[PDB]
Amino acid sequence: TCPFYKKIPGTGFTVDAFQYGVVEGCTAYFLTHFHSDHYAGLSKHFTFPVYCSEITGNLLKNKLHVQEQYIHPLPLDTECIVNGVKVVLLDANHCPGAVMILFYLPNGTVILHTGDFRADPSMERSLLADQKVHMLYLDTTYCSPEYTFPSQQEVIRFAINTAFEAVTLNPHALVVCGTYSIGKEKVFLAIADVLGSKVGMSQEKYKTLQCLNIPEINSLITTDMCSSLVHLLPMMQINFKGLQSHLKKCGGKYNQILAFRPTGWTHSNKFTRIADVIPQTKGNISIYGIPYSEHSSYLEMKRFVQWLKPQKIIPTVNVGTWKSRSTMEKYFREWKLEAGY
Ligand code: NI
Repeated sequence: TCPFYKKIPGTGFTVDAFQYGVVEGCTAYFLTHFHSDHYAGLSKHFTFPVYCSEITGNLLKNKLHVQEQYIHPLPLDTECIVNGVKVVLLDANHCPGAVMILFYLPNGTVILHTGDFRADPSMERSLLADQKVHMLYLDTTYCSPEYTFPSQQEVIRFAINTAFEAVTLNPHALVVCGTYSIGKEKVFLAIADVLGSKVGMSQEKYKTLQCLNIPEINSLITTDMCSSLVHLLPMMQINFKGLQSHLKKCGGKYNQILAFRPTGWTHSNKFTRIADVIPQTKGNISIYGIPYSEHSSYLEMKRFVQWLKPQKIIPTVNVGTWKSRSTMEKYFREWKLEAGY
């Protein structure tokens, strides 16, 4: 049955709640982004109204075959009326098409649901600046002070410099990047741009990327693997066995692989700077784990919440254990006492 933290009080609405069958009293299902833990349950047989971004709606129609008549895409940064309630979609700084949702309830309560997000000071100047928020449904994925990670810009600088150096030393090296969902496209696109190559990939992955409104995409991606020296593979194939096998398939065009796994956080973060990251190597294969996150660090999350000053916080992640819940509630209280709200 649907958990309370997916239900918006005072409305007929749910958020990211497609795996529970017909939710009692739900008149409109919102979807914040196209990640499987959130869309799980949608298909061509879904016949209730789904409200989402334009990019999310392209993915629903083309990948899951949801019928057009039930997809209701909304423009960002625009006040819209849904079943008599004003809503606004805001950029979540997560993956392409990902949104946060502002609900303006009929009684005067204002609720922000962040979906999945990577908090940024740029958010302090959207439509959030303009009114008070009473309740915050918060992405608490990395809600503990051990979770530090560098900026996305520092991580992409490291990746570009590492790839450009390796291929300039050896023009017969192949670069491989792992993927299993949308998100993190900058990693493989930035590396292909520095190398003067397109990114090669499966037809299924090319189809997914063509749903994303990324400018000049026909210019950066391809299904012709033979013409590309940057290849995208499933994340599960980014290991020495999977990569050895891939290199066999390239028919002696290449004699070395440099591969990237963009993880979120890993405990090499608590000790090591980005500058200092080293690969795992076996023979002619090297694998870099790079801390490219599309979720808030602890300090980013803290700053956003101390800026917004909500009256009540409802965590949406890590809610399944009493130790996690108690930990998070203790940090929320600290933040409120330190800031004075
Ligand atoms: Ni997500």
